[PDB]
Amino acid sequence: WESLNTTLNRFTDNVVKFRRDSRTKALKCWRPIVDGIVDYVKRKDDRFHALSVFHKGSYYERSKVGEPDEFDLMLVMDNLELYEPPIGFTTVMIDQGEEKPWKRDECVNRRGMLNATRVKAVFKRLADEAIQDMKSKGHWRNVTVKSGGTAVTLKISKDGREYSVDLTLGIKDNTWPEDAEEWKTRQRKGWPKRNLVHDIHEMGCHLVTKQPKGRGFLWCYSFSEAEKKLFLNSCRRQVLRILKALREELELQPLKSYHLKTLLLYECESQPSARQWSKDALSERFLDLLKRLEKCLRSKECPHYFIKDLNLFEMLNPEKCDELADRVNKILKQPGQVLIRLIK
Repeated sequence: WESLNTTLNRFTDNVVKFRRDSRTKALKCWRPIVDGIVDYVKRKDDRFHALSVFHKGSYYERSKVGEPDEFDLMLVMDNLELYEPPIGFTTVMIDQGEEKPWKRDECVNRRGMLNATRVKAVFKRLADEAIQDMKSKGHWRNVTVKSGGTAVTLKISKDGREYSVDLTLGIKDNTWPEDAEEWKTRQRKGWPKRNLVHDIHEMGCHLVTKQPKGRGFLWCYSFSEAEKKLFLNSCRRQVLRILKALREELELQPLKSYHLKTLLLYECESQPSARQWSKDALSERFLDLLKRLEKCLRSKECPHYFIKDLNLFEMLNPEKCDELADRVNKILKQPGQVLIRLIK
């Protein structure tokens, strides 16, 4: 007999460690490629002269065994920083002084409204041009842009591994969106600290070239910077990594990493104290998160953490959600045995 805490720590030390090592090995491959694409595009096109990589706290998702690992990266147009659409989305009017380069390929309209779809298509052509420049120079033989789709996706192969790197374009917006204003006023019990809530609200968000799942002028709210600040002794990050590895090991698609992060943030508001996230509390927080996940799957309701009226499960197949909920209950019933099966 060993405690569930001990088994969870063995899972961290073996399975989560392998996940981390796999992420690191991939990053060493694709980071110079993305840096090279950004460098070429900002040198070659005046619309992208201020493009930069935004370093996110969480950006790695493994797929089913046999499928490429996935990375989601945001590239920010720093010069465009800002000082009826569906929930989660907005239009973007850019500063008139920044308009003129975007008249090329009609990326901006007569009102200053920047078209996310056209911006993305232009960037995709330029990213392809950057890759072809390296191939002409004798490099990057196993790098391509994925044809079609609504996304700019790099396919990279190295030493047997396959990687799929999504590149989204972003604009910093110093205004906290109305869709998320309830996040500021939400009744809490000490977590996050009120001053941290205030600071995040004042910092704002990013607007990114993602389209709604349920028009080309729409941009998507991204709270990546706020999320990083909230996770910046404590087993909060450890139990999130355990859940992410479990999602992948047990192939719980269409559940996503971001769903698990969302549930952890809500659990941190419900359990605000440091003692509730001590080392000794690991197993009970793990179980609490699985119970929250099962409840969200059975109701097909997973509210976004900042925009509570956006349901992250709205487009999932409800029968598949029921099947996933049944699997989660099996983990809850025999978690030590599940973990032991995966540790081997």
